[PDB]
Amino acid sequence: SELSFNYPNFQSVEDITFQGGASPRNETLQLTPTDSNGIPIRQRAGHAVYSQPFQLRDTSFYTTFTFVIRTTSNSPADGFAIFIAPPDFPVKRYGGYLGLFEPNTATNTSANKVVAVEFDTWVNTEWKEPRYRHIGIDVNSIVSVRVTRWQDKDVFSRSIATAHVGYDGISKILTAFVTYPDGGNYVLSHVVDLAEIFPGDVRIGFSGATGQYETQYIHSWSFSSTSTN
Amino acid sequence: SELSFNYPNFQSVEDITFQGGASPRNETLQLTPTDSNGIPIRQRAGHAVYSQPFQLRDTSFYTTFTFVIRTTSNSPADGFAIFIAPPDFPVKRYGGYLGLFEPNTATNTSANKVVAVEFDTWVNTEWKEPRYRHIGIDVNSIVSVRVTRWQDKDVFSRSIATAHVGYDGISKILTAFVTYPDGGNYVLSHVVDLAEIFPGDVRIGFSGATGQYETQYIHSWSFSSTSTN
Ligand SMILES: CC(=O)N[C@@H]1[C@@H](O)[C@@H](O)[C@@H](CO)O[C@@H]1O
Ligand SMILES: CC(=O)N[C@@H]1[C@@H](O)[C@@H](O)[C@@H](CO)O[C@H]1O
Ligand SMILES: [Ca+2]
Ligand SMILES: [Ca+2]
Ligand SMILES: [Ca+2]
Ligand SMILES: [Ca+2]
Repeated sequence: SELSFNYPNFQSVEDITFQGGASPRNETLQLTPTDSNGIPIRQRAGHAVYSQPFQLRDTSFYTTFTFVIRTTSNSPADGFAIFIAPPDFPVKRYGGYLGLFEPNTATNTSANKVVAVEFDTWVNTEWKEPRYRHIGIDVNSIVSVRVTRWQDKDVFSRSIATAHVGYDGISKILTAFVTYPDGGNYVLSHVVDLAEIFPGDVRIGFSGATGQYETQYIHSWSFSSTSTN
Repeated sequence: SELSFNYPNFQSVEDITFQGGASPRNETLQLTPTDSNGIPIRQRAGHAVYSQPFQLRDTSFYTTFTFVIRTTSNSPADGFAIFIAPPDFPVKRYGGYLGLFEPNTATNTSANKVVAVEFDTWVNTEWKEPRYRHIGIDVNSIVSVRVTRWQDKDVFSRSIATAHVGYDGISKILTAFVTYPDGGNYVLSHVVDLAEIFPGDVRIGFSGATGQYETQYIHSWSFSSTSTN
């Protein structure tokens, strides 16, 4: 279906739903909470989602957002993701599950209905993933289907970074481009039929989780979808 | 192989190779020439290409540029493309061939070695293309393999638009995202093994052609390529 929205900053959160530990702070979406001294709270997850559902049948889409990861140590955890899921999709487990999965079913593709691009600051040995920080595409599992190294220089830059995520509904390809100013650029593409996974309604949004020594902030976000008929 | 470059504008055109009717103008790359009255010169093609060749084996890349199409009537032609080809690729035919193909072989995939994302302002009936203006991915042929409608409101906007083109060397997928400020967004992705098409060196750059009543300008451009080992 056709849907467009645009938040050049989050001085407005008019259409945004906040769940779990996520909140509007400093004209951004703050995905996980901080205490009254500004310290990241461990073992929390939160979602900030566009409130209105849409459909993916015969649809392409483009979305872009800017974000900052603020770390207070060289061992931050756990990262955040942009995700698509059904509209009743709740905030799930904190830690390495990134608020997107339940421990009992995290790697079971038949038990999950969620597609995400993840920015993973913490190397987990509880399931298969790279030995370094990484950006990944996730289809129904915490074990990414396509993954690439995320350079520490970019991770710790404190820069406002940009992501572009698009879906070509004809070729059934999900793509992410991630860029840092005067820094690294990242490209991941993966063939996945989103309409098959999601034959009804979906909502798009962000999920972050701790972990430790890390807060994740979205600073802007826009989106457009169009019919491929 | 690994190559990066960055032109925040074209105050300098050092390491750009120009051919045909393309030249440096007012801190831009002007793809096709204008006459002493400022009027687009009909039936001209030009290339502006980065000078340093690179290799595609086990390589991913990201490129972005901004551009303007200047039309002087409601019947502009022909458009421009970003393209990859061997480094001795010459300027080819003007008009709907976009500077990229010769008439006798333009639709014969075995007779060409060029891949492009094209911005096509002129619907040609001399071969198969859509009945409206369109953005396309071309693989060895002027008949695009993937095409999407390009809205006339964007075409004629006179805005500074942005393109992002990426290649995922693991999945072998070329993707374009094109964006207009308060305008349309476009997404195309296609599977193509660029290292198989181009076993040796290649350059990346632009090709524009007239046509009539149109000049194409590139205002900024950056590129990075990284190994997939
Ligand atoms: C499985 C799991 O969530 N593991 C988490 C890991 O993701 C990270 O948050 C870590 C920081 O001390 O704490 C746990 O080990
Ligand atoms: C095959 C070919 O190039 N056809 C051109 C067309 O692309 C456009 O330039 C037009 C402008 O009037 O003239 C036609 O002759
Ligand atoms: Ca991961
Ligand atoms: Ca992890
Ligand atoms: Ca065309
Ligand atoms: Ca044409």
